[PDB]
Amino acid sequence: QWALEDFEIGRPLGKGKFGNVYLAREKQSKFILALKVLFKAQLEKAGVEHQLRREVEIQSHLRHPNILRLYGYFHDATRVYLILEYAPLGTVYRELQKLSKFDEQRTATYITELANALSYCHSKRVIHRDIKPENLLLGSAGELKIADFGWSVHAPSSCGTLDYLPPEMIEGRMHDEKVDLWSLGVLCYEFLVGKPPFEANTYQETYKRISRVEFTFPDFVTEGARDLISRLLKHNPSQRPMLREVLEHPWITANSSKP
Ligand SMILES: Nc1ncnc2c1ncn2[C@@H]1O[C@H](COP(=O)(O)OP(=O)(O)OP(=O)(O)O)[C@@H](O)[C@H]1O
Ligand SMILES: O=C(O)c1cc(-c2cccc(Br)c2)nc2c(F)cccc12
Repeated sequence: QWALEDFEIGRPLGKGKFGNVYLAREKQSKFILALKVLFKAQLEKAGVEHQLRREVEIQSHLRHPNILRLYGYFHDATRVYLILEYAPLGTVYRELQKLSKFDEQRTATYITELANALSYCHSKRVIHRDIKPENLLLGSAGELKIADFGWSVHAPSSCGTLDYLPPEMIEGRMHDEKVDLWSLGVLCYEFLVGKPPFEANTYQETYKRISRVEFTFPDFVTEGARDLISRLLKHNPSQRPMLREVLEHPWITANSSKP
């Protein structure tokens, strides 16, 4: 109930792992959307339909102002197309490259929007597992929008850089919704410092650093922030807080700018 000839394709938006996202317009409605294209050949040669069908199921059923809408799907000869909500202000990844690092206000606000969207996901027993600045998009009012549900799955459960992954995931162990709170602390740190707390020149060093929880705050990180990052970056996934605790944290409530 969809076809490529219903869309007027435009400019590339970003590059994915299995194909590019293009700015596009539905001819009949003049609707602006993003078309994520994936090549059947590459997903095959990797064996990830798997997730692609999981991404589509999970994403089409989520309705939240801080989660990216998936309007549909369709396919052809060698391509698989996803019709997504277009995020006009790009990624949190590009904004951090421009600004180098974010102020406590911008960070707390993004951490608030993340927690909201995450509560919603966890309330449907859905774990994102791929929370990275390359997957955090910005809508026309600068609001965060969680995207890329390729690696998401239902809680509990058992490719790229290891930076945002909790020790239980890197160690192949069993994992639940607490995985998304480790990511939230890695993001909070990265937003303030400009780099993730466990970055290394090798996948190998990063693994040691994550498993040991080897992180140090530079001087400009306030006690308020130090507290929450240390609270979320706990090796024991039971020792991590709930999103309700995050949303109510003094540093969060004090610096977050509510709507
Ligand atoms: N709706 C959108 N609006 C604007 N830019 C987008 C949109 N969707 C994706 N992008 C850009 O395109 C790139 C690819 O996005 P995405 O993460 O969905 O692909 P991917 O990483 O291949 O997903 P997966 O993790 O399932 O492989 C991102 O860097 C993002 O900046
Ligand atoms: O064997 C195929 O034709 C094939 C189909 C699809 C597909 C169909 C409907 C919805 C979605 Br999401 C995907 N995907 C493929 C793929 F990812 C790789 C190789 C073949 C297919």
